[PDB]
Amino acid sequence: MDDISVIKNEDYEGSHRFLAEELLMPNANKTDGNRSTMFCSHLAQAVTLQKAEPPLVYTNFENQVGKYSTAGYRKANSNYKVIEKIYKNDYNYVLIVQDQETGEYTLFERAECEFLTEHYGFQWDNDKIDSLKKDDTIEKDTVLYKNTCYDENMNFGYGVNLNAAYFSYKNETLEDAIVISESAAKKLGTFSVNKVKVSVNTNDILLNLYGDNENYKGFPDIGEHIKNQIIASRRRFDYNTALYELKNLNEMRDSDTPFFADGKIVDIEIFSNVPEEELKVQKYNEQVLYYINKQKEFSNNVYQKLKKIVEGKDNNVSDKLLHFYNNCKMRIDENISYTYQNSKFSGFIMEFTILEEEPLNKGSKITGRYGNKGVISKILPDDQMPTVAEGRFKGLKADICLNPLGVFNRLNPSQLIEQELNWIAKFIRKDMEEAGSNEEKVSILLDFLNRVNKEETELMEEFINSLNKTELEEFLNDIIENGIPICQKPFFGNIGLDELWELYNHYDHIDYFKCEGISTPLIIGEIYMVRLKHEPHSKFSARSTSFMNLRGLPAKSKNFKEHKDLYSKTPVRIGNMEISNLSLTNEMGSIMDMLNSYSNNETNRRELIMQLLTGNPFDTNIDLSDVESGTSKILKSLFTCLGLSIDDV
Amino acid sequence: LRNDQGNSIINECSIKQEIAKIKKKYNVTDEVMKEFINGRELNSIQIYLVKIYYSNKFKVNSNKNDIFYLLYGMTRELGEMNFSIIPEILSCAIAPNVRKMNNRKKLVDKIIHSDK
Amino acid sequence: EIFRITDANLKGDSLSRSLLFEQVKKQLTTLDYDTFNKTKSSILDKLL
Amino acid sequence: LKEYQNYYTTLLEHFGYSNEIKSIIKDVISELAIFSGDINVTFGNTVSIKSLIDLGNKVKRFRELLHYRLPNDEALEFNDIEAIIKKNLDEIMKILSETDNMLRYYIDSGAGINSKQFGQVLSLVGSKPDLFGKIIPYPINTSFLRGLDVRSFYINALGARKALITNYQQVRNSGYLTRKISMLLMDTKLIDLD
Amino acid sequence: LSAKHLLETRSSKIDWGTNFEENFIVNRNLIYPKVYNGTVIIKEDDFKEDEETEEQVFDTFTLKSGNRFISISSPMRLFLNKDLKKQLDESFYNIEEMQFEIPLNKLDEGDSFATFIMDNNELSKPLREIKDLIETNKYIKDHNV
Amino acid sequence: MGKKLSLIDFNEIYNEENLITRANPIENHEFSDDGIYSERIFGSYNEDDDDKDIDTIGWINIEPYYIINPILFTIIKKCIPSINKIINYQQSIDQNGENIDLTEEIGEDDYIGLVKFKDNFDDLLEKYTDKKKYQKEYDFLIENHDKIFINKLPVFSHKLRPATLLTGSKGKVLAFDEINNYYNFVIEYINQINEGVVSDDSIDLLLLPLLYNMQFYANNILTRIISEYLRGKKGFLRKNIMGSRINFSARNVITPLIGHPIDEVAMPYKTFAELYKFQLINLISKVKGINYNEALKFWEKGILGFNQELYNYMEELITKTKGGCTFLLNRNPTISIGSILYLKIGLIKKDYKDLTLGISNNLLSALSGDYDGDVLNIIPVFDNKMKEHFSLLSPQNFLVDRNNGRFNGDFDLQKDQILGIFILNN
Amino acid sequence: GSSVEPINKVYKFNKEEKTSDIERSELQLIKMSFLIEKDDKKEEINKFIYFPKLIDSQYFIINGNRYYPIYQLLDSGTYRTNKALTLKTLLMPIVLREKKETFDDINGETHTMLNVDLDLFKSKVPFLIYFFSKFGFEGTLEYFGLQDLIHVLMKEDLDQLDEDEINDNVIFMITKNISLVVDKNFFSNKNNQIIIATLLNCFNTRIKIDKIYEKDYWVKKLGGYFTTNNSNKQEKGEGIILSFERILDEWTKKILRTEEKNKEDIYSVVRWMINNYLALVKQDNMNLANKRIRLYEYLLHPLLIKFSKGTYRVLNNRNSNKFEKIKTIFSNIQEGFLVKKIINNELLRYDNSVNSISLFTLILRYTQSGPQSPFSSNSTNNKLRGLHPSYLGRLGLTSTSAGDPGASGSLTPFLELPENSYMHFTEEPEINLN
Repeated sequence: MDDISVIKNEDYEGSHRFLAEELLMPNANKTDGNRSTMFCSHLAQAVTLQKAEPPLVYTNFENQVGKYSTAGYRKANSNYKVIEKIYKNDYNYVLIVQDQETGEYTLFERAECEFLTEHYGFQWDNDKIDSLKKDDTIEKDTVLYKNTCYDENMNFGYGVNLNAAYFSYKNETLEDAIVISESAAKKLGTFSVNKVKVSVNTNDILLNLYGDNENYKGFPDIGEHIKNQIIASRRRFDYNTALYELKNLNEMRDSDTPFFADGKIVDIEIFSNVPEEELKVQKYNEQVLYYINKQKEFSNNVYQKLKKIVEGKDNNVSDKLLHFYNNCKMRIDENISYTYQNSKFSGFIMEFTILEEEPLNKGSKITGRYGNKGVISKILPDDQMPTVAEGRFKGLKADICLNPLGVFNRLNPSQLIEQELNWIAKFIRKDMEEAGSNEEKVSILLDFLNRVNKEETELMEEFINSLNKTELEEFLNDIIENGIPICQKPFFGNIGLDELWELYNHYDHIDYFKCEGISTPLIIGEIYMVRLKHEPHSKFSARSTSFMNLRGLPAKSKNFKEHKDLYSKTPVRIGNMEISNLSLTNEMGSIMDMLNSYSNNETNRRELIMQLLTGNPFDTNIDLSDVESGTSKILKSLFTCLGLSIDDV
Repeated sequence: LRNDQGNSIINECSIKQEIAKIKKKYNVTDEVMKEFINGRELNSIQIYLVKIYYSNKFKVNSNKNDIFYLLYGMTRELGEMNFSIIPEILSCAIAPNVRKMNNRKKLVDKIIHSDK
Repeated sequence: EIFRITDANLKGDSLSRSLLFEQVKKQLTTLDYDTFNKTKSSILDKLL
Repeated sequence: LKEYQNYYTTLLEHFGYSNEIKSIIKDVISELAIFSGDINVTFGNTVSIKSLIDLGNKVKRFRELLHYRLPNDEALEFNDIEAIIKKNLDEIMKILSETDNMLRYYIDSGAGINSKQFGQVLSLVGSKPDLFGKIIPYPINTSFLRGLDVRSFYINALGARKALITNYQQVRNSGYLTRKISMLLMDTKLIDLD
Repeated sequence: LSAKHLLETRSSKIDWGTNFEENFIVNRNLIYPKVYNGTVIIKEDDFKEDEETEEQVFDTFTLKSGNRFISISSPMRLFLNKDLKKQLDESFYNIEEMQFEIPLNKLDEGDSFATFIMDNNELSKPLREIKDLIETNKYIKDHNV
Repeated sequence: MGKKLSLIDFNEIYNEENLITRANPIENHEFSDDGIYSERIFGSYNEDDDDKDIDTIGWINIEPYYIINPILFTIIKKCIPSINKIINYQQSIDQNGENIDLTEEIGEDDYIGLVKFKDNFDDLLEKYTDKKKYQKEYDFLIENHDKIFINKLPVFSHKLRPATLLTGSKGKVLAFDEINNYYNFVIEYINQINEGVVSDDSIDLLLLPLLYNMQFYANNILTRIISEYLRGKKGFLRKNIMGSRINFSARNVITPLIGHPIDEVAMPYKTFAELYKFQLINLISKVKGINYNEALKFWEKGILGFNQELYNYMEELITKTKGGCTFLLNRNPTISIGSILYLKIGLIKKDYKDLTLGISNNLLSALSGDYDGDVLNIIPVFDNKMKEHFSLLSPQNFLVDRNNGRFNGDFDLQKDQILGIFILNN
Repeated sequence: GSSVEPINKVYKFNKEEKTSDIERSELQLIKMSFLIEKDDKKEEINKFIYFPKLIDSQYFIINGNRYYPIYQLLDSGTYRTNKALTLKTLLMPIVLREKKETFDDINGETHTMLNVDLDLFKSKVPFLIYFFSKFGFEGTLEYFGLQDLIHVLMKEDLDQLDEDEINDNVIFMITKNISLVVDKNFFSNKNNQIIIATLLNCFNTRIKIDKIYEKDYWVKKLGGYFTTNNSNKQEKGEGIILSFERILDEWTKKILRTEEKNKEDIYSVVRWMINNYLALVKQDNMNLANKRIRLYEYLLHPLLIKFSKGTYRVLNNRNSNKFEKIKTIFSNIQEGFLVKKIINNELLRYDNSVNSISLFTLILRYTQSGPQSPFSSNSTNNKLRGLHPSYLGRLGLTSTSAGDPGASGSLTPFLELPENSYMHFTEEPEINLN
């Protein structure tokens, strides 16, 4: 293949026009392709972090990426002027606003959650919109509300900065394993929001889980938090026999259908299909009668609030406002029946949205930018982790220890460069902090920035000379506290090898840190960490005895999808080679007995269950019986349908 | 889809344990059952009452022998207490048909005005 | 005579191994492999 | 350390493969590894980029190896290119192992630093194949640490994509072969006749 | 899986011949002659259709080194230069003598003449033949145990 | 001792009590009583009171005509050719009605009709049988001559071919498996053949073409059942006979664990509280002095949130039992020796949020896996007598290499543990 | 014509037992009009269809769920596959297939040439017979522009043939008496020789001098190629001609980059394609200069499929009133046709993302699979999953789906698609052909 000859490096000079999704990862011309191509998937699967921070070593390309991603923030397209705002609940409320240049009307709704997918979401950090009130003015560039990733000044951020070192800890870092201090685990966090659809029929009722008989609170309140991971449990009721069934509603019974969820309930909504006159008398269906009424009140409000706007001669309204107005005016009318899944349900059905914060736990995965994927193995108190107790800055403690065995074998030397850069930044920052007035302090900085990225020096000088004395002092104090940011581009413009050699040669007062109880020089730097989607609770499964298929064999049941159970009660099948590998041993009768008594013969299964339940728990001496299995009957029926039979002897 | 099996097995084993304990406590023999059953069949009211009293511990199954053992336990337990009418009613058989009666508001008033 | 590992099993003498391997239609409809005259015992016959 | 496997196999046959000696040997493995873990913590094993840089000043022969570009004033076949890389890579392992350094214990044990893979980090890469096995006639002239160029970048991308295609295809058809042999060769049995 | 992950592959030596070495110093996928005065004589039947690119490949030819001539037995396939083939259609096309004439003096100094492609020796090739022995019936049929 | 396959005769096992005669499976907005989905014969769908075994089979009566056995059809089509154009009627006609014989192009015996094919089958065979190419087939048909023509066609129960009568606002919707379409066609055809009652010479062009068409649908039924239920990988033969799903099982992840013998693992609190569920209730019942129904609701509350009363009974179970609780651990897929082991339980994690299985590092190399995030399968073993047969699969028995007889290299120092010894040893 | 209808309206209080859905969805109404005309009946049919609307400029909301549209990448057309030259079209993929043949001249010299057949309607037919049926022998000769170089002579003219012109004008056999006069200079070019080979392949031994100028003489031959019965040999053939004039539609006319003179109709397209067969077959396939991206045409597929299925039935009707069938064509139009067909067939991709970084993940994502997609996992076409030097500078060489490599990438954010080219990466094809 000689088609490569068309490619010429003369034109591709000083321009990153040939990189997609690699603009974020720096020093992209050092790592190989096999490890680099994993970074795209790693970025594709990255959950949101509560305490998001901007990266210390930035590629100067993430700001535009954040700006052009409109799925997390909502700004004002044109200058508005607040007309009205109305409430709907404790938190959620809407507002109607009007333009000043076209005369149209639009709506903005404040929320407290978002359902990105079936399990993961985020929480809106709505602050500016709340401060807006009482007919104010909204400008062009203002942002109403934003996600947790974006900071105050639109700077992007999708990870954290953690002190790291390359070390081996009791062979707990074999293969790809990571230990992490408790403080870093506290710093790292995640969100989780899920929606659950409970259903109620005419026959069914709701147990008095919360509260006494005076307040028949079937379900939690608007802002309360659920307990025991049970949101609501409904019990079937039969007309024939209820005297001995409804004696005590404060305790669970044998035949119940509870619903499991965890978190804090934020939003509810109830849809009903029964006449209100019949619902007014039922005492047990009390709390619903509250909320529904409140809901209707809200709707009535809008019908009396902006009815002069849309129904007037102007009628200059956007599509969203008109659709919302029609939808809200639908409810207050009479003789309306809803439908679900193209069917008319009888009893009412509500909605619940539940929000919860999940901390970092053992078994999760965290990766860096260069695709050095790892798995959390064992967390420790911060005391146990190595510390430096000899140098001037005694106290610094590493937060994560990575595997040192597979760094060169993995063919990706970028991590070493990043750690060395952050270590040199730490040393130069401490040297600047030790002494020096503001007159020359910046000079000590500029020299270091002169040998790393020549493009940054001009902007450094311009920004430094632009400010006044007090702001310059504040900025110097801030850079002393946090650390000097270092910028370098992914492909064209960065440090290689000769620059690192010269930088090391110029600074002659630098030595490795001497830890305590180690007797080996060590270096600790700061690296960028991003959490990943993969979790242990999303695939864990166990099964004792679930629903059986129509034929008789066990089969998958759809109950976990509707939040009716904790574990995904799905059995694991024995593969084609599993039986053979079991038959590696000369014993075959034991294999046959196990299979028949586990998932083939009904009588054998029942006999085993009984003999296991009653008898001696410490020592078991079961004795299986001999009864023709189901699979034999199925095969015989199918073959005799074909016209052939299996004959012994 | 069909129901599960674990709860059914547990309930059946609970019934077996309960009938075994009933046998053990009163050292009952099969001759007592022969002289007590009189060969009568099962009527609805006795089944309903047996389901009512033994509801908390377990539920009543369809096997007639276990039902009659539980009925003997019924009679013994509610005869050793202060109750007198119920053991006599459950002792022998019942009428083939249930009599019809009016509101009986007077006796209904008596029971309603009672603190029970 | 030596045979390919695929044709060695089909043209063998066992019955349990033939049905559980492949070519269900060919073994049951026609008689190219002569399925009707294979009576050799096997350790895997217990499944059938 | 390879002599250890000869010691264990001289213990099993000495005691006649008894069931008791299997349990004792199973105990030795557990105790040997547990005490091995304590040495790693107290001594510590680290990988640092400064380790390579510091070695450069003291050993002059290493500086020439780090900055080495293929001469382009002489005609070279694809057989001569492989000779140069092997010639330079062999000399690297002699200098590093013989002299003291951070990585001395990483190479002598030979557990973690593959000889071929480690050469790519320091010395030049060489040549890479394509999607159809044909050798791409544009050898890479710069090592991984020294940096890469756009034309070299495209060649590297071809190698990575081939790994994904091969790995995915092998996963789809993996157990097909082992099913055929396993089904047939199963009925054999051992008799005890002399 | 593991061995195939090793992308780097080895190369095999090629014996071009005595007259090949004395006249052409091959550099990678290129060929350059010592002296451009010497021409090349190629018959019509020498050209063959390529398996993949359908281009003309002249495996064997005899150079027209003036009065002298030595036959060339190239072990590998040869692809004619794209530049010289443009004038071959009319000028260098010699059907009168049933033998093409390619005057290298027309070709400029330091220019490409013939490009050859080479297939590396796959390390997984021996493993595949083991699988083919069992199924393909290529060798197993006509031999004893 | 040895399984053998052979032909069968339908007329011997035929049961007159149950048979199917109906066209429309649905009547009065419900499943019929004499249709394909009948409840009298095959039983009920969601009712366990009927107690009808799957082996129950139905019969369809065809008389007095006969059909070629579908299983033997492919053999006969090879013994003699042109069977597709020899059992079909293609009589032509002139203007008035006199037949026109176009047999010049066709062979000596073609287009004779099925009802005449059976009568003269013995003579028809000898004309077009090759004795030097189909010798084996010719002898086979001579031995089994009675089963060439069948009389009744069976049909198995609907438990394997379900059909739902779910209703909607737009109208009742019926969904079923594809095989039911052909089963409803043969019944319709035969029902449309026996209408004639009075003695009458039936016109050949009205009855003969239907017989050939029916045999076409009978043949396709056998192809459909064998190409959808058995042959396919998802078919019953390779999914529910040689492999199977199984209860009493769980799946987990891998997490390294140190400071324990090589054959001791620690499982999460949740999975061990449910795999060994039944034995737990037996232990609670005796100590607490309550029946099984009351003890079940106690176990329900002891699994939602971590507690202490349940844990005390949990710890004693793994200490006093014989041999210790054990399970079989494998890996998907298994291609290497030792990919499935027989380990032991020696520790229970106190944490409730922990959901990882803790194993040693040396045992990892045997599975040829790593901590990348693979999911294993765990299957406990219960019977005491069965344990001694499975002890051969323990990692103790894999210590010696089966290949040569030396010490196995897999169960040796690997990865960093090699480096740690070298530092001290030198 | 068709148009979008207004949907804004203020609801007025009513008592009619209205039905409302629990879940939210956004739709838009499109109204199409047709005029069915007959001898007396002149019905007007107005149909209404629901189509999802683009909200937030990124996604559709249907049944409370969110769906993200994705671009699709496909070749422009007139490309080359294994021993064939194919041109993509809306529903009918016209394809040219080549086969080698051997011919002998009067003196006995043997030549190996190529003959091209149009694999249309599940048959192998010479491409010259269509022109011979439509324009005739002389008509086709004039239309191609080679009528000055092709002549037919009889036996008596062959006896009086110009001896000194034998070498200049190669004379080839046609029948036992009829001979062909053609120039050697015209025979020099292989592309020109293609026409000669096809013309000699079309004719058979049996012929009549006056049958050559008659169109029906080979119209019935085409019919016999299509219908075996002798009675309908004429009529059926005529029908094929009609269909052959409707294979090409307007969109394929607009998309193609050829000049106007080679874009008048199907015959001109075939002529232009066959004139430059060698250069077209010499080009490669993996180059990006001749590929484009579609967004809506792969979404409007089910309506086209339904219309084609409806029109074929009425095209194959015999001895019946046409008006009833024409009415039945348009009788069934469900207001939820497009939505149901799109969702059920999984044309749209479900939105399953967890991060807020959407620019590189879903805004710029292209897949090679879908309707009319040569890519197929079971086909094992490793060539399509590779890379080409043209990818660099206009596509991402790194981002690939781990589940199936090569079936999903990501566009380069710096890409500048040329304006007014219908989503074409370039403005000129890979081969200049100039």
